[PDB]
Order: sequence, then C-alpha cells, then structure tokens
Amino acid sequence: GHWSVHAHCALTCTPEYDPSKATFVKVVPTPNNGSTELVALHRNEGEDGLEVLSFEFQKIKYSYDALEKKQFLPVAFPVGNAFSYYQSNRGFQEDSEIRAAEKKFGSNKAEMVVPDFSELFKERATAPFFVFQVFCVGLWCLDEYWYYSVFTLSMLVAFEASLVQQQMRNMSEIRKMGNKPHMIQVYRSRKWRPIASDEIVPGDIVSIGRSPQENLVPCDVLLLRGRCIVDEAMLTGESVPQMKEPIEDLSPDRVLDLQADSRLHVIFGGTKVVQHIPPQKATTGLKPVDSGCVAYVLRTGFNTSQGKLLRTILFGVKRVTANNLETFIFILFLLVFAIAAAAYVWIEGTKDPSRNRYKLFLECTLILTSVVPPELPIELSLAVNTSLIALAKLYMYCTEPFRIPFAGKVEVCCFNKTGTLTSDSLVVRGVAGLRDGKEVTPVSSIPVETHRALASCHSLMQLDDGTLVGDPLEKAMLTAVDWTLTKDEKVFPRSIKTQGLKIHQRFHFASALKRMSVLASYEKLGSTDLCYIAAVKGAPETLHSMFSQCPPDYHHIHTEISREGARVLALGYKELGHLTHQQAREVKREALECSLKFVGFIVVSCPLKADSKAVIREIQNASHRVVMITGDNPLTACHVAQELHFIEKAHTLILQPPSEKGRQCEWRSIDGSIVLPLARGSPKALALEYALCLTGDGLAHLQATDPQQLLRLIPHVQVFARVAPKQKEFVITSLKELGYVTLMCGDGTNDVGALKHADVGVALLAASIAAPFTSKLSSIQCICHVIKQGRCTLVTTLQMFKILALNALILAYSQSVLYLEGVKFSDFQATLQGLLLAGCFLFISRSKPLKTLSRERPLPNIFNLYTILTVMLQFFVHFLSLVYLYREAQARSPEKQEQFVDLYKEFEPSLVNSTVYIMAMAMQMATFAINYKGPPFMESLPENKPLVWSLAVSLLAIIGLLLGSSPDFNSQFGLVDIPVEFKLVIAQVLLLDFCLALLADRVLQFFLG
Repeated sequence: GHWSVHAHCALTCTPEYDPSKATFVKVVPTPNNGSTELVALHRNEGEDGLEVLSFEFQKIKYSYDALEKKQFLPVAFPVGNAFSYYQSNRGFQEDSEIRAAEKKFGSNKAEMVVPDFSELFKERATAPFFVFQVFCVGLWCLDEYWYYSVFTLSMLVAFEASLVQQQMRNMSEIRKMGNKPHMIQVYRSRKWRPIASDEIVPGDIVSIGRSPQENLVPCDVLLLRGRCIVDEAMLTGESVPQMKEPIEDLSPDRVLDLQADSRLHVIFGGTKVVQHIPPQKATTGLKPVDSGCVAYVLRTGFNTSQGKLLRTILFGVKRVTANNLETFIFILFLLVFAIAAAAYVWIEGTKDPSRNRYKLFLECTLILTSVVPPELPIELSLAVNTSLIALAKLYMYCTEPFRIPFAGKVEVCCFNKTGTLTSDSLVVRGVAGLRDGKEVTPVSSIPVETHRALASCHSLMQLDDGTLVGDPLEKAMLTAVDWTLTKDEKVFPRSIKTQGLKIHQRFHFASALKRMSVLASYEKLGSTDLCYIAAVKGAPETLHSMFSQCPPDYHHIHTEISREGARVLALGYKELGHLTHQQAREVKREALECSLKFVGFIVVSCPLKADSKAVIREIQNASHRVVMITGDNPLTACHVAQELHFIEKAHTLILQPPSEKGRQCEWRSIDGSIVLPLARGSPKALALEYALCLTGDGLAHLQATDPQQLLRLIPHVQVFARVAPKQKEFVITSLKELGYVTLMCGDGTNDVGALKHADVGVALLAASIAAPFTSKLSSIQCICHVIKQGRCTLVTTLQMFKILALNALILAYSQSVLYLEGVKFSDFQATLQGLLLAGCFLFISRSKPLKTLSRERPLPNIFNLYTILTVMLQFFVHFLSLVYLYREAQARSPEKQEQFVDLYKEFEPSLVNSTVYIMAMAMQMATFAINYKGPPFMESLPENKPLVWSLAVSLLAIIGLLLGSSPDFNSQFGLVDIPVEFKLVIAQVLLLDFCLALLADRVLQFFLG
C-alpha cells in the first residue's frame, strides 16, 4: 500500500532535486504515524519580491525558509512572541497584509469535506490483501470453479463493505464536534468589523463573550483585558469550571509559555465561556462595543488543541491495522504446510507424463492461494470492532480504538484518589487547630478572622441564575461560614454584623505551588481608609515556612487529624498594614506568601464511593496490581488505601527525605512502630514484610541522586503520596519503560499530563477527548468493564487464528489428495462448504463474555508454545484421518478405465470424492467445537445458542449425507451411494479422530496451563 504510492509518482513524473521549480515533493511520513503522500507545491507572488515555497500535509502546512536554515519549516505562530507585544498591539491596520497573513499562516478552516462511501471504499480496495484476494478469485475462475469464485468475491465485498461502513460511522462523531461558521465581531484596520469565523487569522483582535446561543470559542484566544469564567469540561474532563485572567496586569518582562500559562490566561478553542467580567472603564485601551473581553488570537485551524484532537480522531490513530508481525508469522507458518502440500501435488502430477502440466502448475497455485488469505485481514479488526460496539453500550466511549487490545495485558492499574475513590459530595467537619488538641471547634466559636479568611480565600463565582459553582473544597468552605457571595464580588454575612470584603485579585491553584492566595480589603471602622488583608490556603506542609508564627503542636495536630482520613488544609491571614491603590495591584502575588499568621486548619469529610472497594478487590483477584497516585498527605492516602485494601499488609511505611544533607532516607510507618533505612539490596523483602509508600519529596530526592533505585522501587510501591502532575507522568513513564502495561484512571487537569502518556488511560466525568477512553458514568466499574472487554477481544483473536489455521490446512490437504487422485470438488460442493464456513464464523464472532473476570491471564497473542503446538498436533491427528480414509477408498475403489480426460467432464462422482468431502466438513466442525476457549473467559458453548444451532445443522447435514437417507439429496450434490460396510468405518475413524483431537488439545492445555 504505502510502498505502492511511489509507483504512480515515478510513472507520472520524474522527481526533482533542484529547488528551482519542483513540480512535486515527496513527503516523509515519519515512523510514528502518517502515510507517504504527494503534495504539489504552490507558487505565490511575494508583495516584497520574495518567493515562498510551501505545501499542505495532513492538513498541516509547512513552508520553505532558506534565509537562515535553508530548509522547509512548519509555519511559525505568534505563540513565541514577547509578552510586551500583545499589550500595545492594536490589531491589523491594513488589508494587503491581511491577505498576506491569511495566505502565510493559514485560514481558520478546520472543516473537512465529507468522505463518501465510494471514496473510502476505493481507498480501501487497493490494500495488498484485497488485491491478492481478487487475484486468487481470478485463479479459481481459471480453474472453472465458477460458483466458489462468486461466493468468495461476494464475501470479500461484504466484509470490506462492513468495515467501510463502520469507518463511516466515525463521521457522526467528526461532525458531532460541531465547529461551524458563524458571525463574529472582530477588530481590524482601526475599526470594529464583524468578520467571518473561518477567515480569522493569527494576530487579529476579537471581542469574545457569552453568546445568547451558548456558542463556542472559535479559535484559541489570549485574554487581553478582563476576567472571565470558563468551563473546560468538554476538553479537560473537569466538572469544575476554571478561571482565566487578563494579561494587562502581568509584567512585560515575563516570557509567555502555554505549558506554564495555559490554565490562567488563554481560552482554548471550542470551550464554554459562560460569564465575562468586562474590564473597568477607567483603564485606557481597546474599547469593545459588545462589552466582551478583548482577546488576541494565537492559533487557528488544526493548530489548536481541539483541532489537534480531531486530527487524532481522523488520522492520528493507528487505525487498528491488521498488518502485524503476528499476521506475517501466521501466514508464513501456514504457507509452509500449504507449499509442502502443493509441492507433493506437483511431484505426483509430474510423475505422470500424460497429464497436462499447465493445469498441474495451476493446481499448485490454487492450493497456495486457497490456504493462506481466507478471512485473516478481517479478524483483528472485527474483534476490536465487536468489543467497541459492546463497550459503547455501557455508556463508556473510546476515541482511539487500537488501545483495546492493549487493555488485555494491563499488569498494573493506577488510580487517582481525589477522583473515583474520594467521591463527589464533601461535607466540611469544621475548623481545627484553634483549640488545644485535635478537637474541631464549631463554626460558631471560631474567630471572625477565620470567617473572613475562609470566605475570601476562594475561587467561586456567581452566575445570572444565581447558582454558586466551583471546587467542592470551596463549596463546603463557603457553606460552613454560610456567608453569601454576591454578583458584585462582595461577600455579605447572613447573621454577622461585619463589613463586607471586596476581592481584588484572585491567585489561583498552582499545583506545583500546592497553594492559593487571596487579596481582599476591608474598610476600617470609623474611617474611609482601605486595609488590605491577605488570606491564603494550601497544603500545610508547604505553608509551614510561610507562617511567621507557628504553634508548637503544628506537626502533631496535623498527623493526628490526618490519620482519621479527613483531608486537612491549612489557612493564613496577614494584616499587611495599609496599602494605597498603585501597589494594590503592583505588589506582586509572590510577595503575599511570606510572613504569614496562622488562623486554623480545615478538614472536609471525604467519603468513599462504595463501588470502589468491590472493584479493587475484583481487580486484585484478577492477577493485577493496584497502585494509587495522588497529591495528598501520605497518611490520608495510606488510610484510604487500607480501607479499600490497596495495601493488605499489617504495617504501612512511608519514606521521608532527610532534612540534613548527607543523611540517608529512612522508612517510617504511620504509627512509628518500625523505622528502617533503605538498603542497597532488593526491595522484595520489604515489599513482602509490609506495604510501601514513597512521597514526592523523596521522589525528587531519589530522582536527583540515584535514578536506578527509584526505577527498581516504583513497581513495589502501592501508595504514591504528594505527587504533582509532572511527577505523576514520570511515575507512569517509569512503570511503562520497565515493561508493565499501565492503566491510569484520573480526571483532573493534573491527570491530562499522565493519561496521554500511559499505555491505556481512562478519564472520568463527574463525551470528551482528554484521554483515549472516557466514560460519562462517574463510577469506577468502567476499569473492570474495559479489562474484561480487552481480554474478550484477545481471546477471540487467538481462537480465530487457531481456527482458521487448522481449517485452511485441512481444506488444503483435502484438495491436495483429491488432485493426486485426479478428482476435484465440484463447484457446488466447495460453494456449500465455504457457505457453512461463513455461517459459523459470522456466528462465532457475535459472542458474549462472562460477567466476572477470572484469575487466569489470557494469552497476549499467538506467540506462545500453546498455539503452534496445538495447531500442529490437531492437524496431525486430522491429517492421519485424511490419509487413512483416502487409502481405504483408493484400495477399495475400482480402477480408472481411460487414460484420456474430457475437458467438459468435471467433478465426475466418485467414492473418494465423497469420503474426503464428508470427512472434510466433519473435521471443520470438529475444530470449531474443540478450539472454543470457553470458561473462564468466554461463555459456555451451549449458552452460545446460534453457534450451537449452526454446528447442529452442519452435523445433521453430514449425518444425512453419510447415511444418504434421501437419494435425491446426494444426487444433487453428486455423491455416490456408499455400501454400509464402508459407512461404518468412515463414522468410526471420524469419531475417533474427533475424540483423540479433543484429548490432545486438552492435555496440551493442562500440561501448559
């Protein structure tokens, strides 16, 4: 296929190496993905007198820059611009450069033309397998096997039509993402101009907002001025809407980085911007009429992230190619026996000089072209297709289909605490640390300072209907104090006679910083002066150094209140003295962190989802390994790990990094019962003795000093404590490099960095493309369902390979022996034989798996002693039956009369014809029945009712023919009535062959289980 592309180029044109005028340029696909394609360069007039060489590959445009690099380059974007450029940028001023940019950056058209059934089908039909199949159909047409050729051609057309229709089913999703052309109000040439969505190009200025139609962000925009609240659920999978801030406040000295500043200031295209805070009229700048925040465009077209994911849907996926090392080795192994059979036929035929040797070479070719390709290319695609069709019914959907066969061999599964296990609804127990000991004081008795610190230090937001939505950790907080939040960003206490607080800046949750700081100012009593008071919150360990004064019982109360299982969160509050207006915004956010005053600890109840315990036990019972990854306190993570039996040992030992340099790390348990330093030996001894947990601080320490130790210890670790998203992705990496197929199930934006990199990943919504697998259902049982469907697909694939190998070999050698005896099947006989093949295979694909997965591990692929050995042993057992029945029929059939043959005479009936045909169909049935790997992985055969009926009809037909109860029946099929003395021995050897094949197969299975 791909290697067949260059022939058309070589015939049509002579390739060019002088860059003077290249009629065409071949495109390197890169080994990762892509296909070799031919793109014609485009000649564009240069307004400044400069020529440009450019082309479009996979809807991504590259261009030629000979000025410095002297090579093609992908198109540069405003992404790398200095942070000061945007603030003074006023938009494009003249229109000649508007066309210039639209040509040399790419119009914002990500829409693709609908692919017709004819076009996709035509592309599919050129694949090497289908061409070889049409060639063998022609060969049967040469051998005057008309009906068999017709049936095979019909079957190939049917299966290819089925696959092409399934591929066409993806068009529904492709246009379901629903990027459409709509009117947009934009700024250009020093005036506000509504401009079409598709023609918006990088560099422009557009006034986005909440449309009355709830429309979507057209393309990636950079929020110039104003605050707005955005729901990234469609893209990021997070139910909680996140905050996006203006860029006017930030200093021009910084360097813009999406990887560092995506979550805060850039609105990703196609994301729900629900309410915008129009910037104050006092500030001088761009004045949008629509009162929507002014937003500069960074990327358009398939250069945006949504466009990138859509390109992944269409072409980015490997598209479950049937071509594999497995398929090639299978064909080679089958072709060895097919070639041997053809060679024996040829030698026997040439042993007779009378017989025409042209037809014997034809017969050799017909044998070879019969045995090898029969329904192989469909199988691995169809197994995945069936699994995915079933798996979509569970209200879980997938984007990359080829990942399902990966899910069968998931040796280690990792989970995120705050997601599945920690559940959605949370209730805050109260504010702790205010009184002696770990006792939580009630909200009534906490200081009013705690009220203001809790109330302000939040990311929440008001919407027009009046609902209050945001982080549950904040919902519980604000319900605890019970102060109302108004649309004007003013907090009015319900029953407390205190002045409201005005929120000025809201620094948001920085996961690497593990914190969140808030600045608000309250009017002094009896005066008009504004006193700015800073309130923060975050993980207590990182806030420790930020406190100016710390109670001595800090660490002890922390540990005690964590051990119960409730998540803790420290607070802060600082007077700041009096601050005037200029440094109210000028004072950098990273200056509010130091010199803090304790106000309290807060604990929110974290219920488990009940489903999690059962599913974790289920996964552990299926020869898996569940490891938790989350960023919370090691004590809390280890407690919830014990409760769900992530760790089953008696003791749980954390690792803590040494405070003093030159000191080794030493393990410590939750109770402190056992303390032991790390050893240069293996961690198997410790893993057996007790459960292991390694924290992010130790993660970084061991990462810096000696990576080998951490690499060898990561598998042994059950609880991953205090890990930031970068470190989570790192843990996934080191699990995957050691050879373990990793399943991770997380949801947060902290999890996007890890789900993509993992072997199989699922993202859960409290349809999305954040991860390869996404389920609308918020439960955790999706992991078990995916694992079972993957094991089902793997088992189906392997059993189908064994089935077709043995069936094709049986047919091969049967036709071979007939040819030696100068007889061949009729057209009608091989037609019905293949028809019964088609029925049984179509019925065995449409099969159901069991509800509960079992301790055994399904075989990853055919590359095991079991498959090869069972095919060889089963085939020997059936081939001896071929030989014996053949020899009996030959030694007991009358000799041939005339040496000459008649071309018009074909399939002249004979007893040898009858014996080998009936025997062949019985043997086909025998292998379908024998090689059905039923329980524990697939439902029991008598439960498989359609297959039971199919095999029953087949065996009834064989019984009816062998007895020949209806003479007109066998007369239609052209079989001769056999004497009973022969029928008995036929049935005897047939049944003995079946039974001894069963015994050989199951004995091999038992001794190599």
